[PDB]
Amino acid sequence: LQFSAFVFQYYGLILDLLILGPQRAAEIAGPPQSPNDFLQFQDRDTET
Amino acid sequence: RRWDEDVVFKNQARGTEDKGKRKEFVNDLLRSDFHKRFMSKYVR
Amino acid sequence: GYAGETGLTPLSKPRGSIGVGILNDTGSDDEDPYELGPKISYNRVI
Amino acid sequence: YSKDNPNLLFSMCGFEVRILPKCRNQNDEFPVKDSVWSLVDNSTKERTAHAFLQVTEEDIQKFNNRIRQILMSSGSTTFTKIANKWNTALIALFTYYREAAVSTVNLLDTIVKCETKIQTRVKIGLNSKMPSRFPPAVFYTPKELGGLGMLSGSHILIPASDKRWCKQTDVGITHFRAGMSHDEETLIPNIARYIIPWEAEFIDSQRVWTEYSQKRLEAQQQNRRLTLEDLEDSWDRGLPRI
Amino acid sequence: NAYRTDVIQALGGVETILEHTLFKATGFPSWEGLFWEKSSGFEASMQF
Amino acid sequence: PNWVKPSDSEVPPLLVYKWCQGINNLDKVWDTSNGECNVIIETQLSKV
Amino acid sequence: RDQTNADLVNLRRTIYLTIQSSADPEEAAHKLMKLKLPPGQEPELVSMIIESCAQEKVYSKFMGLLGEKFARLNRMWMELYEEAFTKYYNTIHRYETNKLRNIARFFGHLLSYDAIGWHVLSVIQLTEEETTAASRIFIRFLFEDIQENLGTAKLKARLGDEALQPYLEGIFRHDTRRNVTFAINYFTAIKMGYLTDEMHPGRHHGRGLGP
Amino acid sequence: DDSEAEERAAYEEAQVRAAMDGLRG
RNA sequence: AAAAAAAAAAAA
Repeated sequence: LQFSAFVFQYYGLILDLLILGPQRAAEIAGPPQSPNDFLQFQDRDTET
Repeated sequence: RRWDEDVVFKNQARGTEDKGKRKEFVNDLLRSDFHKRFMSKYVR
Repeated sequence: GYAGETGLTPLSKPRGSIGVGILNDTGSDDEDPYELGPKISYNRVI
Repeated sequence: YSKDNPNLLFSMCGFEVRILPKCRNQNDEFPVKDSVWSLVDNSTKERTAHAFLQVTEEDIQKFNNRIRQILMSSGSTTFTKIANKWNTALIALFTYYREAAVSTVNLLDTIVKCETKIQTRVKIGLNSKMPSRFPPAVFYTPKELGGLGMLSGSHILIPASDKRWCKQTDVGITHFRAGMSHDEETLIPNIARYIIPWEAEFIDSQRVWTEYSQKRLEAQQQNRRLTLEDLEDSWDRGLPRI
Repeated sequence: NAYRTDVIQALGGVETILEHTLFKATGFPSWEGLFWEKSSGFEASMQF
Repeated sequence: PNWVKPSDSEVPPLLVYKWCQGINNLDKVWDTSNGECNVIIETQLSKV
Repeated sequence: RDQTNADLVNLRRTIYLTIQSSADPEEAAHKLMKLKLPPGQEPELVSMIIESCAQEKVYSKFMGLLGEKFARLNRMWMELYEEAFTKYYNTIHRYETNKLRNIARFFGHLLSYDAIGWHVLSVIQLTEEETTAASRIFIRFLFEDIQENLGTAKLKARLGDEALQPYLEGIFRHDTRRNVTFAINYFTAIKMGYLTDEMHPGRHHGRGLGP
Repeated sequence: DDSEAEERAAYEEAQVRAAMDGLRG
């Protein structure tokens, strides 16, 4: 289907929440106000 | 803080290593392990 | 006095060579090897 | 990676990567090629590592299967069509895998064998396999001069025997020859030489887009609109391009 | 495109390549100004 | 979020490059004197 | 006489096509050493290899390795590349910015791994008159490349040696405090004020115009 | 057109943010 | 330390 990429990326995002856990997923993704860049955190505290 | 405490599902892989207690020949080619491995390998 | 529905435009678009055949021209799979895609038309402002 | 295993191995999107830091290195001399990646620590801006890149075996087999599919295709008996399909496959392979591709021996062997198979298909279309019957000018001459226009990822000699031409002028026949008394032979160019490596374009993209950000800020400071004129040395530059 | 220029230069030149071909049998005075037709009138006639 | 790929901001070689740069920019990633280890796991979601 | 210069054009074309048909930057050097040569034309080969590095859109480690393997060989090649660096520094202004960046990156690769000696840098003259804008750009790019390959601690360690002080007097100036302030300001403007440690204009009491 | 200028500008920051991945952080 | 017929062009 034409929208299968969107549906599977959302479903795999849910599975990413399952793999990471919601707290570590929130720390990796960053806050909604200031989202993190790819493979970066705010500080060396939250990373470790 | 224990790191694997916020994970939703736990111990979901228990009962997976039990494959291979005894090798079962099945006289149905479409249902044997050889054909399932073949179709999982070649059709993605 | 009826204006009607306006249309939408498509989202942009030793000479020669020995041909590939009139039946192997299929969908004209060959346009140019040395760079990818159609000719990108450019502005001069921004 | 541990106390006593200093290499980090992974595979991603076609590239097989071995990360080695510049701390646990027994090799005092660095054989850094274009495939090897200097990984820069930002807090010191210091090259602390080296990612060795190769092409995975599954992708070498993918390219081989692509050439086999080209050779089994419907229009695979016309020489120009088979040459165009080979050119598309070779351009895709090299422009995707660049410096990782030039450092993989199995991939270069596969490219040589597949190019030989494409030329062998062309020869079988003529009911001959005589090597003197098909000089490199038959395959690698551009399509403008009537040639096939094939691109090469191999290394092919052009002999001095195929370097002569005669002309009939009003005073008679004169035989001209390029390369007067030169025992070396020119080789067919490698396509990998005509593609800029990936790390080079990453560094240049960073430099070009920071210069563009500076230029945009100063141009909106004096309230003038950005044009083609002040972006000329950064025209075919950057990822994405300017 | 530099590949095209350097593969013309690698094979000796335009004159050596044309010496490999039936260029002098066409009777055309110079190479410049000579264009190829992709298909033929008969060949495009027998298309569908 | 930022971990969901293919993203529109990069080609897959740039994804590999940013993976290498993000591995190299982690806090004391190459320090292994105190018994620390780095694990990288690459796998696929079967029958997803 | 040969005004058309068949030998020179043919040699440059064979060298260029030998380089252009190689994938490994070890294969190119191997096939370039196999070229049969009349007894001396190595300045032409060095000029052509540096011009081929200049022709590239972005500098690649192919050209750096290719020059470097023509410098870990016998000494006359190393002297030829040192003379070439001198010639290209005295001929900076006939070159564009990206081309100059490619030249600077090639020579930074040659200087970082001790392929050529750290005594040719005496050709650098940090004055108002002898250094144009393109020369400043070349110096900035070359020292940035040296910083990238070696590092700040390495640049502090090697250049603070006692032996190379006569060979670094053209850069580490200690005679006129105007030149010292020019060097300090220029190095600070290019994010390398850290190695302006031995430049001490406070204790030049000879030119103590201000109390 | 003001709207067209706005959404072409939106393309412009889209391309800059695509180029500034990691550098912005 | 150096590898060059057939399919397939149809029974007064």
